[PDB]
Amino acid sequence: FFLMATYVTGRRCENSVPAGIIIGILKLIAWNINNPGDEVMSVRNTLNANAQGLIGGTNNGAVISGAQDEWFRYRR
Amino acid sequence: TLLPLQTIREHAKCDDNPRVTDDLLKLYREAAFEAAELYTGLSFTPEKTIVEPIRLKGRRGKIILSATPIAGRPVVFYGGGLGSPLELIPRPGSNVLFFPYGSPDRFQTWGDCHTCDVESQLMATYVTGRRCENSVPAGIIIGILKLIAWNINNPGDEVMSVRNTLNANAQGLIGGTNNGAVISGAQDEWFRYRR
Amino acid sequence: TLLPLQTIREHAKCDDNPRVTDDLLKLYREAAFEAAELYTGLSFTPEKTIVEPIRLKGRRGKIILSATPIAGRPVVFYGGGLGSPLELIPRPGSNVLFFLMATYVTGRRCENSVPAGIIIGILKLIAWNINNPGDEVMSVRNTLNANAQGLIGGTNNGAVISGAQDEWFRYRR
Amino acid sequence: NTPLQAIGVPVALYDALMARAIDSADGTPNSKWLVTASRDLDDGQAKEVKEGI
Amino acid sequence: EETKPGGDNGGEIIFIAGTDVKVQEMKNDLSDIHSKVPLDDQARTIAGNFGI
Amino acid sequence: TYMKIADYGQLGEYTCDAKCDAEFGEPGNIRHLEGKTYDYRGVFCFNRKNLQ
Repeated sequence: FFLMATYVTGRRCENSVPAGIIIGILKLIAWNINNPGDEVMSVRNTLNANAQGLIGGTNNGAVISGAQDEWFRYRR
Repeated sequence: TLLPLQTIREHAKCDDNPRVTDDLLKLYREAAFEAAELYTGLSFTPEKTIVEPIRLKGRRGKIILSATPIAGRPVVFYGGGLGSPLELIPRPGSNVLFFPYGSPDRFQTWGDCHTCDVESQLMATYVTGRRCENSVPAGIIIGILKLIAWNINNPGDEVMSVRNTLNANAQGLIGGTNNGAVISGAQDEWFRYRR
Repeated sequence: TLLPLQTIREHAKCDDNPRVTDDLLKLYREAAFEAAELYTGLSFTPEKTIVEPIRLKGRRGKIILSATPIAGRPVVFYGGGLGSPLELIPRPGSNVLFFLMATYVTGRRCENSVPAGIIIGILKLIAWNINNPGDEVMSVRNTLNANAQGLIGGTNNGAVISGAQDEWFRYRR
Repeated sequence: NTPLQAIGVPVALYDALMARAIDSADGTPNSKWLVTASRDLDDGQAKEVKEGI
Repeated sequence: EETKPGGDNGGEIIFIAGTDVKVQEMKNDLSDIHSKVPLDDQARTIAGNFGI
Repeated sequence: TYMKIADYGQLGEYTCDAKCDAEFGEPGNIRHLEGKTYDYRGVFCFNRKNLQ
């Protein structure tokens, strides 16, 4: 709260890479290599009958691992 | 020097069977220490002097220092009509300090068509890293051990999602709050320090 | 002298396994005494001075000390419209006093302490952390679960699912 | 025989209620917006959220 | 209890850390004990019967 | 507190009579500074009979 402004940005310099890549990208690439999107899963299980619509809203191929959550915690 | 790999491998049930090589355990440990420091507010280097324009909230002295300097080291102020600098002893643990309304001088520059005589903003310089000798309690330590113990066997293959507040979201998803160092004990560990 | 290692290894039944050495067990022992002096308060530190300025706006001058001095050592105030320094004997247990700079000491420990009630919560907190790390969030009776919706949560956190938090409330108010 | 004979109780009631007025005037919080966060908020932005509001 | 008019901490809030206590405030109307409606009716009867 | 205006700037420049503009000049300072005031006091006692 004081137009145009240019500014060199980025704490890159000494290859910052604090957390978010180191944890989230590894977790997500592991999820993408050993869990392709073909079948819905459940908590530590392959399928729960449940006799109704599946709960596979996100656990199919989305970001269920703590990857995006470490991304959260660093955005925070 | 803070935490050797032997303490990690002994608490985390991985001394006999490694389950992880060494360099990733370094890679996990760096992540373990740079997660709790910014969750509670801390660092890992002493005397982190920070120069920063301080924006006095209101006028009754609602200044907020973004790095919570030392518990008795005088923080210095300059600029923002402050013709002569002045020091200030801050609060330990909190950063809410008070600007004395009594001004020592006001060096204004009425009349100029090269800077529109607006102001040089109020600025402050102080030292962070009030943690020389590095005497962090075991509280953050045990939780960090719990963080690595969670991460050693969680490559991102299993879902491991735990429920949050009762009502199931209208979307019909599996839920939220599937987070390392959160769905484990870590949060409950280094919380006796967060105010 | 407060809690010897022989009591821990014989309580938690962990004495023939070299996975829990003395250095890691000491780290646990100091982590169960720093959380015991913080949920009910026990002042685990040697006598320690603190320099701290205080304020005025409080009408009658309600002054809270950010470190709750030991029980009765006179804290001296100076500066901030106060012409002459004066002492003040605070009430033990809390730091809410009544009427600027000040200095005091916060280090009450000379004679060994920790009556039996606190140790019991400490042994339970140690017995928890030695064989319950941050992985494998469990369920009832330490079992697992396949709850289709989510999981049960907040069970692998220490001192709350086991002992101390409620074995120490008896010394609160 | 003075009116003060039969006004003792009501003046006691009057002073008692006005005493309740004084105590309840100064002592009750006059603040609104009791905002409460969650347990995963990285204290260091929880102030940032506080500064925003 | 020590919040009555003229108490130690009188008029200040009550903080209970843990062991949530549960208060319920009684009504105790006590404002119709004489049955105002079926009282004035009978008063009108014993007054009207005297020719009043 | 009070004002302490330092030195008037140099405004005009005696420019040439062709340009459709002036030229900027140096500013002046005002130095809004303050000053406090002290107090003077003392006491002296007496008896009552020894003064009558």
